[PDB]
Order: sequence, then C-alpha cells, then structure tokens
Amino acid sequence: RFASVYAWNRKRISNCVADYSVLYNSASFSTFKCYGVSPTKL
Amino acid sequence: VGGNYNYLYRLFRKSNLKPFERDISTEIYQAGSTPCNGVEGFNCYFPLQ
Repeated sequence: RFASVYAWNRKRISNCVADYSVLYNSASFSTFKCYGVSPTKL
Repeated sequence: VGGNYNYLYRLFRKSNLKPFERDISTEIYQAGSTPCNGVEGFNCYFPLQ
C-alpha cells in the first residue's frame, strides 16, 4: 500500500544498514536516476 | 540554433583515461547488473552524447 499523491509519507531512516546496490540493480525496477550520489556506495 | 550537435563527448564510461589517451568506441557499456546488450533499457548507457 502506497502513500497517495497529496498524502505522502517520507520515512526518516538512520543508524542502520541498507543495500542500495540491490535496490538499484534489480530487474523489477522500471527506472532509476541519482543526484550527486551513486547506489554503488552501499 | 538547432545546436551544434556534431561535436560529441563521453557521458558514460567504465574507466579513467591515461594522459593523451583517446577512446572513440561507440559500444554500449553496462552500468549495473543487467547485460543490457544493444539496448539502453535498464542499467546501461550508450557512452557518447
């Protein structure tokens, strides 16, 4: 279930581990672009 | 006005050049895990712009 347009939900995340390489690379994703960062960092 | 798009630059590449090295390849190279061969569908780029 997703936040709707005009009912957004921006979750703050900290002091943890995440794999942005997987988040980026998986074939299930339709599109991806970064702004000053790279998913290969994590 | 239409733009002098006859001049090109490398937008995406896999490795750094050595001094005075030139690389004129038009091969599509992968950015991520998908082979993405002959396409720009997902996780790759045509390196020139």
